[PDB]
Amino acid sequence: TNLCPFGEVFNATRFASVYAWNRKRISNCVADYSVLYNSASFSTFKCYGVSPTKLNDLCFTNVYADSFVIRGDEVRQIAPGQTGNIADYNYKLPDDFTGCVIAWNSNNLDSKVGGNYNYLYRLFRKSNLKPFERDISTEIYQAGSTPCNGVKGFNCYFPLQSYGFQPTYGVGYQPYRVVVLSFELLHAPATVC
Amino acid sequence: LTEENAKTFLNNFNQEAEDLSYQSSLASWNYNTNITEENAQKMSEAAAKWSAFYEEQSKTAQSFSLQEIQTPIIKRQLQALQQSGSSALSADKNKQLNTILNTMSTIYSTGKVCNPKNPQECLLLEPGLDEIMATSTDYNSRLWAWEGWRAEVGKQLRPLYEEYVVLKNEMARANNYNDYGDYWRGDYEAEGADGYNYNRNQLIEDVERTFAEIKPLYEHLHAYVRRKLMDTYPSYISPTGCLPAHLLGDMWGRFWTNLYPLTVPFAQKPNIDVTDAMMNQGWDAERIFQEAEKFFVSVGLPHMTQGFWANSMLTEPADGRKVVCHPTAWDLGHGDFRIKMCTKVTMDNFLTAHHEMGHIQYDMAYARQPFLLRNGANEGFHEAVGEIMSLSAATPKHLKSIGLLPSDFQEDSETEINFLLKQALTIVGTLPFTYMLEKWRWMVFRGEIPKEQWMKKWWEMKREIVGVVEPLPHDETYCDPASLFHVSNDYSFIRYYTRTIYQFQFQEALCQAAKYNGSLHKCDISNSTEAGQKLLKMLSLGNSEPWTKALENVVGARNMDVKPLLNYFQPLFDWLKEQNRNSF
Ligand SMILES: *[C@@H]1O[C@H](CO)[C@@H](O[C@@H]2O[C@H](CO)[C@@H](O)[C@H](O)[C@H]2NC(C)=O)[C@H](O)[C@H]1NC(C)=O
Ligand SMILES: *[C@@H]1O[C@H](CO)[C@@H](O)[C@H](O)[C@H]1NC(C)=O
Repeated sequence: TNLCPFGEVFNATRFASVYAWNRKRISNCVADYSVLYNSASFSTFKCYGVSPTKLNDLCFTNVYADSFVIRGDEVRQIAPGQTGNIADYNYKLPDDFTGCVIAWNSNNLDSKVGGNYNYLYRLFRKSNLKPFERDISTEIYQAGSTPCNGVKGFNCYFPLQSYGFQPTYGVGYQPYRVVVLSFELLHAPATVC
Repeated sequence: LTEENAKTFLNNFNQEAEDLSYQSSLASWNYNTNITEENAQKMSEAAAKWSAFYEEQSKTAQSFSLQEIQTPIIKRQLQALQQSGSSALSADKNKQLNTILNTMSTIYSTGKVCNPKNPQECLLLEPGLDEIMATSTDYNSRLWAWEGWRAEVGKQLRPLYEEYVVLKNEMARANNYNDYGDYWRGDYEAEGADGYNYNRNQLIEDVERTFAEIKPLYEHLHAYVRRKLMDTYPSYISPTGCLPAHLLGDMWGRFWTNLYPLTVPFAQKPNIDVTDAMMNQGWDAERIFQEAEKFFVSVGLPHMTQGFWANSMLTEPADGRKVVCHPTAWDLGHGDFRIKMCTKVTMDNFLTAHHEMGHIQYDMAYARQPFLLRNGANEGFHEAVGEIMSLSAATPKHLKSIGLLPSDFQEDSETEINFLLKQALTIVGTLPFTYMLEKWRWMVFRGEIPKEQWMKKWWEMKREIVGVVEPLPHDETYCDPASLFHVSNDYSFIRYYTRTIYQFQFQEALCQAAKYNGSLHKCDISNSTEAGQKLLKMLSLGNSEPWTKALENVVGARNMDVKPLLNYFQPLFDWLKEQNRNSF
């Protein structure tokens, strides 16, 4: 009765990037989790601190859904108390968080012949990102041989690079489609159940 | 500073290099599958783009002077990227210089050579017919059929090379080094700490002292072969001179198409007819390869990818649809790991399969050290890995324990001689050639005198080494390293030297830890995990740790050791040593 449409979110058509991704809002909905439990299509369904049986009985005021695509090897490296290039410059998770992470494989859809170069990554920043960060600004990296005044000298070069994608890659480097469930409790009433 | 500029430049290097290498590998694949010559044109375009971009990287290597104060571990990468290479020089000189080697190769494929004075069986010098049209023991109709061919080739090689050697001296004068011969050996230096530096002349000091004590190994080899040539017909070896060199068919000393069958003098023992007895079973190429993974599940090594068995090309063609069939294993860049060999089913097909099987397993060991160490760790280990597993798999007791060969036919104590004759033959006749050739190669570009006096001393050297001479010498129209696609094109030539020693070193390394009594030849591979555990750590080293320190930690080895080779066959050297006292 009056279920919340997760299917349109999951089986999407136009997909999100890792440096320009946006939040998704879930409110005034009903939870259907047995489908996820017995989905039978899960590359890595592992998460600690929550048990799936009682996760049906829990209700939260706000739910944020996060979906992005990364290299297959680093799917389990996204965790509290972890490091790496993606963790330190692209996306970081709060340590206190206790949600669940799920991995999919999308070679049959995402990949193609020719190395799709649309997907990008944001490496250049003076420091590490705070948890739950989203910015459109592209602040100048403070590296001016003398000026980096738009001049290609020392330490002044193109900061954006691609990620090729062909089916001929190895299994560990195939593009995995990863979605993140955010759980938190607010004093406001929880109409999502 | 703080290793961010170097890190970023090297990471951009990694990204662009992976893209270019993947493009080049894909172009090679499309060329060898769907040849259209515009794929080869794009090959050339991508290679030129890669070369120009790498030259720009070499120019940008002038970004930070090093001196001595720093003590980092990334210094290996720093010097690797700062390496001059083909950079520098005028835009006019090397632009015509690089247009020489390819146009040299054109005079070879377009030439047609076949049997003189014989319109029949007349065909190009290709391995399809060469095995039977050249490597046949004939004396009267073969003597004068090769002097003309090797004078036709060497008609312009001396005038071309006399200018070529001085034109390549421009790279010697602008290579930041002093001598072109030492340019090759100037890149082998391994230092991580004091006392583990490689001395440039450590080879000339250690090896030369030990070459004196191994003299009787060579004189008596010649006494063996005379058991056959002198026996049949009394016109091969004239008493005035020495043994002929034409009837052998191959002065390179690699394969023997007629010596190998008629090798055992007694020839009373029954040979092996495994292929004829096994063709009925149905062991084809796909039915064969399972042995590697059957061994490796007992070892524990990772299995192959889905694409590995999806890309085999082990099927026969339909009607004359030939392709370029050669032993070629490729990394193909970003974790592709594909094997390409269009092989049929034969007896020697087993010896083939494992040999290139070892390459991909060895490559699947250092994938965690970027493109900085995804290269070949050492020039000798690369083929040693492929051949060591194969020679070990060549064990009759290994091939009996599976359940195939009946236990009624128990192993004998004299057939191992026949098994190992060719194995000890092919990897012993090359070492003196290579050792003389490389050092004098570094000597001859000094040009104290041109090359019209060296050939005179060459014959004296050969006579005092082995005693080989021809009755009527030829004129100076030859060049031994010229008519070779793997020498003239300037590859690594000690790579055909080192592989003999390290295989026996590692065989000894396993047999000293295999916990086996009895002999030292019954070492077997199956059902052994400790050996693989201690081996994978050595494979997963790369350019991180010097081989000197690695061998020290493993067993202790400052340099090369050949006494394992000596002592592993001295119990079998009695036959070569004590029965050969009636001849010199
Ligand atoms: C290799 O695959 C191509 C792909 O269709 C085959 O056809 C060629 O396709 C390209 C690109 O469309 C054309 O430019 C060529 O004219 C096509 N014909 C060729 C190259 O002969 C091609 O036939 C395949 N090659 C083989 C040997 O089967
Ligand atoms: C999502 O995957 C396919 C593609 O839309 C669809 O057929 C399938 O039913 C979806 N999975 C669900 C609804 O669990």
